[PDB]
Amino acid sequence: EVGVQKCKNALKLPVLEVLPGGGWDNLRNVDMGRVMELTYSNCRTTEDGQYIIPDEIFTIPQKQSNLEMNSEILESWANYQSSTSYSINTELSLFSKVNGKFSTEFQRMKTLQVKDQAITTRVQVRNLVYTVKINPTLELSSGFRKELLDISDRLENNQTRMATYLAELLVLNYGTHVTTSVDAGAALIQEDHLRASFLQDSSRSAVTASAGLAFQNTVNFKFEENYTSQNVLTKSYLSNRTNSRVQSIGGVPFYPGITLQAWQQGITNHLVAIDRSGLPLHFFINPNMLPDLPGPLVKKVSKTVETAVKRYYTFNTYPGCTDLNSPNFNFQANTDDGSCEGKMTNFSFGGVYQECTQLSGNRDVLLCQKLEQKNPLTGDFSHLLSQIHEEGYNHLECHRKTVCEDVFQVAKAEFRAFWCLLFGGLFSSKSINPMTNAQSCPAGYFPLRLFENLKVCVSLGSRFAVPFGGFFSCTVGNPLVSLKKCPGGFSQHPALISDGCQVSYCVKSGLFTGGSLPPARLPPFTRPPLMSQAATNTVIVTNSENARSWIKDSQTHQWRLGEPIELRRAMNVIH
Amino acid sequence: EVGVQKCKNALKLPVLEVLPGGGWDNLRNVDMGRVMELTYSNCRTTEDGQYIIPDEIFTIPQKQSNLEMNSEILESWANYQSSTSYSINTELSLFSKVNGKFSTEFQRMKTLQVKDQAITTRVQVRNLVYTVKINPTLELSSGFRKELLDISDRLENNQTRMATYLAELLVLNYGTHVTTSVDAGAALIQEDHLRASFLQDSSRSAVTASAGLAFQNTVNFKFEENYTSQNVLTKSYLSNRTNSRVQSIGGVPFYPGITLQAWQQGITNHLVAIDRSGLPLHFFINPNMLPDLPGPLVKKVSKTVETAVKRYYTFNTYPGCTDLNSPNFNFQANTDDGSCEGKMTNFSFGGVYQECTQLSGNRDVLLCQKLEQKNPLTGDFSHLLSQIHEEGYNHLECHRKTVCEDVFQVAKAEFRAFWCLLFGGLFSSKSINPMTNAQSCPAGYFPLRLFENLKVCVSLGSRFAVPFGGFFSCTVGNPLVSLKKCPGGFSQHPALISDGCQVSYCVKSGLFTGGSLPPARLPPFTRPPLMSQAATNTVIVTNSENARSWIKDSQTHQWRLGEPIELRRAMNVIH
Amino acid sequence: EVGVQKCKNALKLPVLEVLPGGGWDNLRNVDMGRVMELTYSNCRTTEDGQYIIPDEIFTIPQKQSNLEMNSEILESWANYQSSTSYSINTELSLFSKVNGKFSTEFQRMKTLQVKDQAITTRVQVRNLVYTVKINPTLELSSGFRKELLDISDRLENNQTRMATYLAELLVLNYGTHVTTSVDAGAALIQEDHLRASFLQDSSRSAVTASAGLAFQNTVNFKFEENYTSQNVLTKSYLSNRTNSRVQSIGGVPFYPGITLQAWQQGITNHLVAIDRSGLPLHFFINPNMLPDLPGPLVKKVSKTVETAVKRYYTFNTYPGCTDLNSPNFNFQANTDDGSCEGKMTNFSFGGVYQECTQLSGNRDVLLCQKLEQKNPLTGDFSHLLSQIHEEGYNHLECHRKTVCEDVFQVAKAEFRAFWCLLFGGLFSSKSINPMTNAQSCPAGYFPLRLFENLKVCVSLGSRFAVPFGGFFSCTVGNPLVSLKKCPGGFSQHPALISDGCQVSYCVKSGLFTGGSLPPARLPPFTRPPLMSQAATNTVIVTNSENARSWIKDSQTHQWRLGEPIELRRAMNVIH
Ligand SMILES: *[C@@H]1O[C@H](CO)[C@@H](O[C@@H]2O[C@H](CO)[C@@H](O)[C@H](O)[C@H]2NC(C)=O)[C@H](O)[C@H]1NC(C)=O
Ligand SMILES: *[C@@H]1O[C@H](CO)[C@@H](O[C@@H]2O[C@H](CO)[C@@H](O)[C@H](O)[C@H]2NC(C)=O)[C@H](O)[C@H]1NC(C)=O
Ligand SMILES: *[C@@H]1O[C@H](CO)[C@@H](O[C@@H]2O[C@H](CO)[C@@H](O)[C@H](O)[C@H]2NC(C)=O)[C@H](O)[C@H]1NC(C)=O
Ligand SMILES: *[C@@H]1O[C@H](CO)[C@@H](O)[C@H](O)[C@H]1NC(C)=O
Ligand SMILES: *[C@@H]1O[C@H](CO)[C@@H](O)[C@H](O)[C@H]1NC(C)=O
Ligand SMILES: *[C@@H]1O[C@H](CO)[C@@H](O)[C@H](O)[C@H]1NC(C)=O
Repeated sequence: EVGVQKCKNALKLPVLEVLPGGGWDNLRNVDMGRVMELTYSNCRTTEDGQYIIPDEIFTIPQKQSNLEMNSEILESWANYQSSTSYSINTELSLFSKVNGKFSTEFQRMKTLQVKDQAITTRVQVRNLVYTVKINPTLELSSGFRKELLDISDRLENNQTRMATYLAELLVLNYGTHVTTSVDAGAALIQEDHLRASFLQDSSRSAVTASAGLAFQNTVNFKFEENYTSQNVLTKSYLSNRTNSRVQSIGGVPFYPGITLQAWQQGITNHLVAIDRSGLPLHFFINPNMLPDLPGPLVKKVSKTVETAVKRYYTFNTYPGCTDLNSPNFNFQANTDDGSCEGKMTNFSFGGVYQECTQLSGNRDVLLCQKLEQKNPLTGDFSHLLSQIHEEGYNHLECHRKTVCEDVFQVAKAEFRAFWCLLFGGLFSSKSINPMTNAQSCPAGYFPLRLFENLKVCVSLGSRFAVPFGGFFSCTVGNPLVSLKKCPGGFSQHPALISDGCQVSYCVKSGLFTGGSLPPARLPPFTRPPLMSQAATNTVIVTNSENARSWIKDSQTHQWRLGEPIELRRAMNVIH
Repeated sequence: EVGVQKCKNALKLPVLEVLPGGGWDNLRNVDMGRVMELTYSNCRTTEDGQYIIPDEIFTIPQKQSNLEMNSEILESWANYQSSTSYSINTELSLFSKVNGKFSTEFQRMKTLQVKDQAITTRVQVRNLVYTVKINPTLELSSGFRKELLDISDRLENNQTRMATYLAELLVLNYGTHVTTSVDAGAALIQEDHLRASFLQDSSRSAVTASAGLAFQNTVNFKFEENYTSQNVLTKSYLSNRTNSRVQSIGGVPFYPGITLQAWQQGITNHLVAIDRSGLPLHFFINPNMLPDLPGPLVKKVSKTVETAVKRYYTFNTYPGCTDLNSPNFNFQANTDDGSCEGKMTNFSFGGVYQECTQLSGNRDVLLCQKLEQKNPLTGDFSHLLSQIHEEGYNHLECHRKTVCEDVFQVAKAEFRAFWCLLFGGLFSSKSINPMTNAQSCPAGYFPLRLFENLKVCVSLGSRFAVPFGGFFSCTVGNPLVSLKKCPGGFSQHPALISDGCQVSYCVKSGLFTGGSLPPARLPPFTRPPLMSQAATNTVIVTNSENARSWIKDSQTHQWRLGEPIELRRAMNVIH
Repeated sequence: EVGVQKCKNALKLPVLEVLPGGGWDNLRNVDMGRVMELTYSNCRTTEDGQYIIPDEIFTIPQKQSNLEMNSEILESWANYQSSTSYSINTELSLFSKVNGKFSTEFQRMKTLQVKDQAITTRVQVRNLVYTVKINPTLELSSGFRKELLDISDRLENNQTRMATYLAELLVLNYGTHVTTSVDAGAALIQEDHLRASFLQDSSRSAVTASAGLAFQNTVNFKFEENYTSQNVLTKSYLSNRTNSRVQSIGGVPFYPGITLQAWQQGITNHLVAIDRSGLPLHFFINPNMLPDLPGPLVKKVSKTVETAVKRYYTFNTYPGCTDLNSPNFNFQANTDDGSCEGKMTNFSFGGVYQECTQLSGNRDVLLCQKLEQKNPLTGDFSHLLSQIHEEGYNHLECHRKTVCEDVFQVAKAEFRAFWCLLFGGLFSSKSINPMTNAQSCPAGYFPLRLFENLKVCVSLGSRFAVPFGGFFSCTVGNPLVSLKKCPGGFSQHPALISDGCQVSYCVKSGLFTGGSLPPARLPPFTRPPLMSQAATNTVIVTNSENARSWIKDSQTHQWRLGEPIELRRAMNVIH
């Protein structure tokens, strides 16, 4: 009797199930949580009277049905076209070559093209019924507004490591984009994979017309073979096809033999999104959407969320060779590198060493064990990055009467990795060693620990040997090519992202390259901080350019614009 | 019981779903938000008693059904005819060659004509049921009126950078035009693509009559082949066709085998817009639509919105070669240039350099790093534009008792780009480098940063080398052709629109040209300003020519016409 | 009238049976108990109005139907793809090669590939109807919250052995993961096993197209043979197939002859989970989910549960040879080792001996019997690990009047195992001796007890002799290869996990290898402790870095933030 069911009891007609305002992960092409609030307290319908819609949603009747007679030809996976989220992937961004490269649809097409040198053809029927958009005047959802205020509280109390962590949880829960418009409808798609040698034989206009005719035979005729696309060209066509599937998106489920008439009757009340557009997530963090906060404080929240989205694109970028016919083809690479024609020069190094340094003298945990490692061939330790490894421990003291008390300290320790035998190559915790596919070293190799969770397999051992190309990081390059990329003929691979620092290495294995595609490193990219910083309660927020000031009322009820008498009355206890 | 549902419960008949008064993007041909207010508080219907309409909408019964026997022939994509928004694209404007050039329908026709040298034919059935118009006496919507008052407030407080930003958000949300009349109906269209060599063979009257006959075979007969357009001419016709599709726009969804009788029965209650006319968005910003504002103040708001629409057309204009048979054909060019017959002269330059200058001496951010770059071949830095790069930072001081306070400053910095090796060529953030299609430099090339987010790949490296043609901007041309265009044989490409300043460059690659079509740079074209200006509260608005004056009542309730006693009583505290 | 049935009586429509928020065992791929709370006190439905859902669950309408024409080919069991829990097995973890390796589906595929050198093909129809996710703002279930507070109470009272035991009961009841999203739908799968020699014969595209055609003959046609996939290729295909099954997952039960039309009608109200994603179990133990506990205390609970999950993966990891064509293939090994090419060197040892040491002088139990064993060939006892064997006993004293009293002591005893004849080899309690498959020694062999429940069969006896490779443990390696792995040509086998210490041994039998697959060692891996430690009641919890403190109110009602007056008032009785 309140909200959705009040409309449904009064009107007796369904609710439109394709709605914008939700979050969107633009790498995986999945829907990620509700950013905007959608309330039903006006009983609004679409103007044809078919669907209940939210009060702040307007629809545009398209009623458009497209029917193709020819299949398209998609030449390569690098220029990927989604067919269900095409508008939001190809937006103007500095990340356009990574969008949609971790979706289930893309992983299947990249596998099938590389595995048996195939090109993909697509023919489809497409029904666009409504375009569904948000109004510009629109409020945030309560769950999304609450998680933005928590990032604001951690930035006031100078808890930057905690605020960066909560921003990466926001990207995990709400994605990178917010959909502002969705195309509601249904589609029926056939996707074939043909040998690339069959293409280059005048050719293309006769192939694609037969693929579109075979598609209409598959839908209209039953599984008993009564087709009409059987001629001389099809006997070669059926033998060069390496894979074939039919998918329905919306409507009734497809089976071979449903007519195109009957599939188009079941589209009603089964609409899904077949296209969508949107804006980045930090666009909707501005003083208009968050009115009960100071001005420059929400631009600091929006800058934190924007940095978290940009890390999510950078940690999932794989530069490398992309040209399939060339040697040193990198199958895990989603971005080209220019290293297709690469001359390889072998060069070795002695070993890799570490040292450990404790800022706090600890008699409890003894962090120096299993953190420092010396060279096997030099004997002692003889820079990549510079970071601090903290750990919390517990004291527990009593006094007999028995009551007790426990204090929690933070044991700090600091390590330094360095480079300047037999390989290998390496494996971290979260990765495996593709020399063994086993998170272990081969026979005759002992692991060298170079980080907190990374092992390097180093020693008859020449049967497993792979070359080497250097290390680099997000701040330090390598001189082997102060530049980030590998030398030519080498492929780069991530190894133990630590505190938001991507450190990589270069090899010439060929077995680190092949295998399954990497499944999309998700935030958070840092362990939760140990809360090593005290809450510094800010009371006055101001900026010098506007001479505007914000003072919140005790005890932390609401922010409020200031008055120059109330400023210096509060600046006396502040300064 | 209030508004729409009060009419529907009383009358028991649907609402007309094709309504004017909404916003319209004339580049992409999409509907963009509601500009006019449409209320239903009279229960008005169309005069045939079929549809509920708004109170300020009048309809004209057309009841017109057009049935073509011959296909048209559309000769080229430059003279594009939309078939669903033809009247509003071809209006009298200074932008007529860019209208509709980013719509989904145009992108498909330009691709299919260029890819296999095709000409497009179109045959259609078209039902115009109503012409639906707005009355001249009409009010603005509440959401659109609210966003115009926010532009008025930023212009009163001398916040010009914020008012320009809010005007570009108005174009993003509400488009460039407002539809004043829409043609409600349904259409059934077949679009073929034939080889251009098949056209020039007496010919045209026999081709188009067979295409119109094949269209009526496709609709009337089932997918089982029982057609009557099978003769000697069709066997050549079926072999020169490169693509074919059938689309329905409104009505029931099309399938091959629905009769033309049956398709025309399902048009009722499924009407869509098949044509529309309209006026520019700034036409509706005038003292009659906004009565509760001063006179010259709304002409300042209308001039701001008009400038924002004109930037949206200018940033999406691509001059270049258009003649398909000529060399140096620019596939990304939507506007002709006159550089079809172009003689190429090679000429090099040494390098490109920058200097940085801080207006504020900052001991916190140190903007000089990663902003200045020197020449690799000269050693030191030895003009395109002149703009200021600002950045906000945060101080945080405490006093132990612990309360705190944080001030936000604006760190200003100013850079200068300059021109007067091996290429290349370049890539910005939001663009990629089409030498690699990868947002990266080729092998042997290191990036030269020339802007805040732009890289220029400059060094065996002659295998990737492309020529060079110069730089120019919206204020500074180049002498290589003080003129804006490229020299002959070169194509221009945008690179890092910065603060509303289009700066471009010229190349002779051939790989920067090809690829997918650019997807329509959308507003805002500037980052949000850092609010570096104080609110100057204007109280009296007047003009010298009329001697009329407007004084708003404290505290900022409403504007009001003035009296000469109340002027000098308020001019005493003003001057 | 309260909860679930209140919704069902009002709405008269079923409840969605595929819900996230439950626990998940990622080794066995089974559902393990309810972690999150799901309440129905809003009568929420899916937006198509088909299913009642919980109030903190949102669904995404997918309505997606995939229909494959070609079977896949899965090359080996090491790269296992689950087809029903594929997303949660292949997550980014340091355990990725053990996930799903104890599920019923994997045990069948690994058996059928090894037994008759087979490769597996899979073809499937797959209907994804909804994606069902949890909101980020979500509370824990009452049963799961109660078992986390019990781990908190044992850590306050310094009862670490009891808290480690209750953490392993949490993994047994609630699994290792929590599902955050489930794909609701139905699938119809055919899985064949073909001879691997039939694969390598152009070949793969004709095999998989016939397997997909035979699948559609099996579903559509009745058991009376009327198939259409009968040609020259199938007569070889039917003879190289070693096993074949059809499974339905969701929907109506499959029988040969149900049409694909009829199977897709019965999917409604019979949805199951066909994919799922999730996060580790210790991710949901944080101060936001448990608000009524101190800060650093729940990070100690989360570290205890994380250690228990990591033991569950480590005790079920079997390194060894994996290459099927090589000798010394280890059938029980689920993780590769690099010991495929291994040269075997025979070397013997004299014997194994033990000594016992009692820390408490006991005149009641006499633990020295059946705990110490000497060498048969040396005569006396002449280190693996160092652990204490405790035992509780009972006194019972009376005084005639007759009332009584019984005290429970803890008899401590400590044993030491050592190494430095004829085999063998050994058997523990929970294992058997695969030389006899009988938990007994062969003829001519007497058992040598090396642990509390382990026997070693050591002596005409050369007919049962197997070689030897050494012992090692989780802290002590062996020098025969201070390294953990076996020497080459040897396989490792677990033997009597004792107090969380995996101690293993190496053999070259070939009969310890073969047999059935090991059925997934489940927690707890330790007997319950004898409660040998007094409750040390902590009252004040604090940490030095934040200077925050928590004081619970007498008598142990609730925790509460502290005040500096109440600290030293409570630190007086504490110190
Ligand atoms: C893959 O396609 C090629 C064509 O590019 C096929 O080769 C032709 O097959 C037809 C079939 O009878 C022959 O008549 C031609 O002589 C073949 N050669 C050429 C150059 O056209 C090839 O057969 C296809 N692959 C398979 C496995 O059939
Ligand atoms: C494309 O169109 C041309 C005509 O412009 C076709 O060429 C003719 O095809 C017919 C078909 O039998 C022949 O009888 C003529 O002799 C051809 N030449 C001329 C000059 O008319 C051409 O065949 C078409 N393309 C394809 C692939 O069929
Ligand atoms: C297993 O597969 C092999 C093919 O790899 C079969 O061998 C062929 O069988 C056909 C059947 O008539 C013969 O015509 C061929 O001459 C055989 N050899 C080759 C090299 O193709 C084998 O028969 C299959 N196993 C069984 C038991 O039938
Ligand atoms: C804020 O945190 C930073 C973190 O390093 C620290 O350096 C700084 O001193 C802190 N400032 C205050 C006022 O607490
Ligand atoms: C806590 O338990 C450990 C277990 O060995 C013991 O060593 C320690 O003395 C105990 N501390 C207190 C305060 O009871
Ligand atoms: C308990 O029973 C045992 C049984 O043999 C006996 O030896 C012992 O004396 C009894 N103790 C008491 C206190 O009754």
